[PDB]
Amino acid sequence: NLDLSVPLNPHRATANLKPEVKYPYYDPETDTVVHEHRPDARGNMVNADTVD
Amino acid sequence: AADLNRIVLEYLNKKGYHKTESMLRMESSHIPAPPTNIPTPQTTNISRPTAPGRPATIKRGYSILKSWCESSLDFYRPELEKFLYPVFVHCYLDLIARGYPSHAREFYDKFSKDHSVLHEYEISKLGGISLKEHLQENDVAKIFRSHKFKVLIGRTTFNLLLYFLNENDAVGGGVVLRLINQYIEPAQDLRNDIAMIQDSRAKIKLSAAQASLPSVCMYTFHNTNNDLTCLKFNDDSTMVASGFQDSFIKLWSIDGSPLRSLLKNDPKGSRRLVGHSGAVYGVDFSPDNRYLISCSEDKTVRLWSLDTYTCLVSYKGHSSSVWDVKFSPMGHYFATASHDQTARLWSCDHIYPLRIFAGHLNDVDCVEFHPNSTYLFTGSSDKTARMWDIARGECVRVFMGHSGAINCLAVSPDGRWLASAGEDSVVCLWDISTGRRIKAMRGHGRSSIYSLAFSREGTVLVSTGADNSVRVWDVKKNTNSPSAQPEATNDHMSVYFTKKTPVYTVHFTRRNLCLAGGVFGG
Amino acid sequence: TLEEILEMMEDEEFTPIIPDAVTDYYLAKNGFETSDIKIKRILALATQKFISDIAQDAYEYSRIRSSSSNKVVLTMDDLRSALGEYGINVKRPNFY
Amino acid sequence: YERLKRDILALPVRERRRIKAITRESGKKGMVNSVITQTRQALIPKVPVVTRPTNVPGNSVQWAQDVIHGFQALLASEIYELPEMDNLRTRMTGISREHGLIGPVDDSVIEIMLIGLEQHLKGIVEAAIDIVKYRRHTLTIEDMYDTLEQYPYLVEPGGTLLRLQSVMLHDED
Amino acid sequence: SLLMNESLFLEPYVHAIIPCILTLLLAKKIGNVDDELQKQQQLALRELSASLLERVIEDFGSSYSTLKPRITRTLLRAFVSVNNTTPGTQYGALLGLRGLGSEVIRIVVLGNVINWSSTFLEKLQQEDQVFLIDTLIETLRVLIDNERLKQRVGDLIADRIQACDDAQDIYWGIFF
Amino acid sequence: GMNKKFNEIIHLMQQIRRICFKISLIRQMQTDKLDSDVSYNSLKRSISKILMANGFESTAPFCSDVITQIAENYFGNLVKTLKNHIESKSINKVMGDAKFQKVSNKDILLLSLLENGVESPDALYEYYNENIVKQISKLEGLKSRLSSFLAELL
Amino acid sequence: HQVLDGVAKSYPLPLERKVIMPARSRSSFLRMREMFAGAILLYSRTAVIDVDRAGDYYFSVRASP
Amino acid sequence: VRLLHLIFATQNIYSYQDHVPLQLMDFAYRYTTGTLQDATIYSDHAHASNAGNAGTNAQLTTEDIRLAIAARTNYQFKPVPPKELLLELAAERNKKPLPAVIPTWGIRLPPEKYCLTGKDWVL
Amino acid sequence: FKEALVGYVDDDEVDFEKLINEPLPKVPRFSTFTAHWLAIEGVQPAIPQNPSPNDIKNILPINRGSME
Repeated sequence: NLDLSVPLNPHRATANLKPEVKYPYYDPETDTVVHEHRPDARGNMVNADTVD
Repeated sequence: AADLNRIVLEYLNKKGYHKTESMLRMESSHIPAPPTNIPTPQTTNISRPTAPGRPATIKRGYSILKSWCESSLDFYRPELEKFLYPVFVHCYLDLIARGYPSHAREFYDKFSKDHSVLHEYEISKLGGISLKEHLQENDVAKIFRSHKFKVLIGRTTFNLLLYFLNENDAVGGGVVLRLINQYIEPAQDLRNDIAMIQDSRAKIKLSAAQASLPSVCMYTFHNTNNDLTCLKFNDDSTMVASGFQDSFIKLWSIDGSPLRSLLKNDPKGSRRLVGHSGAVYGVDFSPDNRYLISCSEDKTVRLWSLDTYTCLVSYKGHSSSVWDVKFSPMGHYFATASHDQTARLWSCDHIYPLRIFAGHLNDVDCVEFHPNSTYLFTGSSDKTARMWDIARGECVRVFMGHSGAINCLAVSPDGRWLASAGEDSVVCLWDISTGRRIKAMRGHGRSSIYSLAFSREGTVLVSTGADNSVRVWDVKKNTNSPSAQPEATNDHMSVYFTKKTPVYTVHFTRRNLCLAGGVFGG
Repeated sequence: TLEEILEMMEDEEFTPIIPDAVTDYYLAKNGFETSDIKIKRILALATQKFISDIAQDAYEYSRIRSSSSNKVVLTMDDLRSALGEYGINVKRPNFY
Repeated sequence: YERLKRDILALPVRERRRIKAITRESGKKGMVNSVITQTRQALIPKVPVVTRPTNVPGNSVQWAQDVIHGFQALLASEIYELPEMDNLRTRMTGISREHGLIGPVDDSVIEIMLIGLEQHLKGIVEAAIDIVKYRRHTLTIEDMYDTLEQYPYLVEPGGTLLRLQSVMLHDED
Repeated sequence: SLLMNESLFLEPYVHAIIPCILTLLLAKKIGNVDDELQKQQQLALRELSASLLERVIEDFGSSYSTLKPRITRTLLRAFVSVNNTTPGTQYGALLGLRGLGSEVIRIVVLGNVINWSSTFLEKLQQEDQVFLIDTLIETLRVLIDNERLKQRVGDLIADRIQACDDAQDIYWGIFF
Repeated sequence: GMNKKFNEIIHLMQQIRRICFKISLIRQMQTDKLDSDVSYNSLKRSISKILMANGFESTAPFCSDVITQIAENYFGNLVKTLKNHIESKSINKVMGDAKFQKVSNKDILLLSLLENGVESPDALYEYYNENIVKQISKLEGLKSRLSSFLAELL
Repeated sequence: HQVLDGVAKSYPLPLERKVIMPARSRSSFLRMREMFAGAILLYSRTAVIDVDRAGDYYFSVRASP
Repeated sequence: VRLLHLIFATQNIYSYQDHVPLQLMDFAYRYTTGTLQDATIYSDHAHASNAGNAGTNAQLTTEDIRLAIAARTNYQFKPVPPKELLLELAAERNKKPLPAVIPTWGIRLPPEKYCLTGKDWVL
Repeated sequence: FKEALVGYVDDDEVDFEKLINEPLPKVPRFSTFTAHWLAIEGVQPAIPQNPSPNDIKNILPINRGSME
């Protein structure tokens, strides 16, 4: 008998305040660019732990 | 009935941490929530995109100032053009003194190109300053703050202007009016005007916002040989996407053919998406509206751009057909429903699921997210409905009834109400806290109910069915907010029939009207 | 070898019986687009060959049926046998 | 159509047979069709305890010490190697008593079973090797999931494939 | 106010709100005595209504095709009639047509301004008229007789052809 | 359409030589965006044009539907193989940070062919030459039967 | 007539159903079970099947404390 | 078969296409053929075949049929909802935390080399 | 489902005996959508593509209710 059913406003269910963004742009030189997160694992690297 | 009370009370008797005192409070699952309010952007601020496990309001206030002005009449341009620059430099000085000099630099040279035709040396005046002590040594700003600046303006214009900055004290109206009554006064008059707004609150601001019967615009899809499962409409109502039954997604453009890539290649307003193996059963759009998601029966979920009309990602963690895929209300997180009697919540960055939810003795037909975006509602062919905590995994509440399946669900914006639509043809309105349906809307003949939706403000909902009819229902006839407004069963305002067309969806726009989608023509 | 095989598919000298349009439809169904023509003709070719193989299976299994040493019909027994010899599963039709 | 359909069904002489099938069938002590009792009854260990009206031969009394011993073994997937005879024999006696048989497994069963097992696994890994390289490499989990998407007739569904779709972890974690 | 709302649909009622804006923007006053504010702001009120009109036509120019047609026809019929009985109504017509477009002015209205410049007799509002029309043809310059009159001076070329009544000559001497 | 043209030449030679076979028996015993249904029926056309062996659509219709559906499944199985390898999300596939594709774009194709049916590439060269040799082989067999029957009838 | 509609209430059944239950889950469960059972209080909660008349689908229980 | 329509009536589906009854009856024929075939094999097995050791006489009690069906459903025929398996398996997944991060108002994609870059496929 | 009798079984299929097919399938139109207007502010126009009051003739278990 303790649930938390309480909303809050986004920028999406009202108007006049829709924000700007600059990741999915169009360079004049290059075609387009996106947001893609960052690991540390490269190619042709050690796979995983030992076989034991 | 009473046997259930008997057995659960004997259960709770055996549960040693359930004494006779609190077991009766446990039997208070029949008192519902109080009537609560919607968080207008008058008082409650915005929240940031985050996780479900627990600055620049100045920038947004200035964005309000540059938006509301240009969107005004033509008579009022030659006077607010000079209301632009001084408050900009004022707010820049405010933030760079507040303690975010980097942010100050970034929105400075972002918004340094605001009044470049009037001021020519001032950009050089304020470009050779980075640090706070570099301001404390700088003298022009000190003499600037010493005296005030003159401002030529009429009365009613500033009246209505302030009366626009009272309704939006969410992403910044208070700081700007504070800086104004600090410097110019062309917050004492501000406080008097706030009291005037409160006087408007007394019977000048609308109180109830009672029912309002809707407009409609229909979209019948001809010439398909019944090869068509789902529709879906956009957010700003410009596109409508239909998922066929041979791995095809045929984007349509409302009002013209601007559907062209931003590239140099790829040279009408209908865009077809490939990249699928089996039929398509659900599709959903991005609330930033440059992306698109689409589930199928080939246990794939897939992501598309919308400035090149191109896939980017595939997703696979499911063992059987995926029916409906829906985003979060904010973005970043999406969820899917399947025939594997389980549901998986995804992100968009990581490629394998984050959480898996398992409580159904049959297939999970539909999935939806409550407006806070920390809950998910599954509904199934086992004649039951469930709720989940995305972080927890496990089911907070279960709702049972509805002799028959389930097909579609909806959530009313304010956080009390979910809608169950199923083959039984009886719409049921459920209360999350009670777990017992507040109302049992009766209508719709004897046919499956495919889709439904609420209003912008929870005043009204809409069902939409396979008995070739749409059915507007009032919702507040007997609820905790009994709006009646007086002169088969009731809670039924009106029914609009169609030309032998089963209907498949709706989308309330921002405004009064609905927007529908059906098939079969005549 | 292999590189001759995509030296050859491009020109009209080798254009599979399966028309380009139909294979484009079936590429699209199972989810593949590319602005090359070779590969599509190639999947066309492999499918042509596989059906040819069941063709010869049917021909020989028909040739065994009587008189080793009103025209020919490829019936359900011939098909039952060849499809079975593959991995294609049992055809047990019926009446009543 | 419904009334005409029933009338045409009565046109056949099997209207009498249709009229008799009103009762509830399975005229037995019962055949439950629920779920939870199937599960539970398919989860607890059973015990082959016997009657003795006049004589129930076998010359070896039934025991359920064997079932406990069987469920207690260090089965595979904890250890890193396929089980040697003894473990497999201890597990089997348990299953045979648990299903309702009696008598000891006779030391040839284990070996034929190991044989079939290693044949199975050689087939699977040959499939994955046929995936990765056409003609110095090293194999991963994803290749095995790929080949168990292509060829699922190899493994019987249940238990492991669901477990396989809950081990595909992402890089950082 | 009603047009800055976002929760209101206003397709059904444009053809019933247009008459208010037009009967106000013309503002055919039977009285309007001299009171030092008969025109010091009446021009401004007409201007505000004209900008409102520009907004309305720019918004609901897709759900109807007959509206901007009907609006243009009404106003030009009330425009050329010599029995305006007041300069202010014609001024409202002029400044409302000003904030409409680029071409419907120059096709038909040049001859009629020549006409009621032959008729009209005012001293100062004629100056305001010809100067705001100078700025008008200036904003028509970058996008003809008036084309040369704005780009070039049009000395006795566009003036001898397109100007008359000794009024457009004053504005031509004012600027090119 | 040289493949279509040669299968058509097989078709024509089959028509004429089987006609001659039958009359010889008689004389002996005297003493773009496209849709689903068009695709299906085009495939059926192409199929029954394969069948030089029996007779072109000279069998029950159930078998034609059977064959159509089977070849559909096979083509789908091809593409499901290639696209699966292409998504891969495994270190063996996946462009390396230093642009090192352990297996370039072509081994994918060769490999997907290999997984389903065809073993090697040159088996296709083989089946092709086999086809054109089947043409002349059955040609000359029934042509020798024709000449010997022209001798026999005298 | 309607007699046959009232009669057509067959409720068919299968013979046997599978239950997806691996060795590992039930083994850990049973192991920890008999651990706690021997610790707090065979004596566990077990079924009972006879060597004869088996092949049925549900069996009784000992329920020995 | 009209009785197949009668059986359709049990599930409120009176909208068939008339190919379904042919197809499902064909199916049940195929299925039961296989079933009572391998059950006959098992009836032979109790009758202790090899290259000549004894005869083959048929009774085909219900136990053999039960055997022949349980083998089929060993790899077919969607079984009872395996809830407990899924619950524990999902608890194993529902164990490690969320990322608890902020991509700051956009979309966060997987890193390239896990993204697809759906270019025209080419050699 | 042709009939057959034996001294009934009601089974036969007489849809066979083909030798050559050379028919071409005809493509239908693409799937394009037909918007209209319906239900302005509660009232349903019958002038555009809509029904008249002909659901009084519909089967009363189906398409129930009418308030308007």
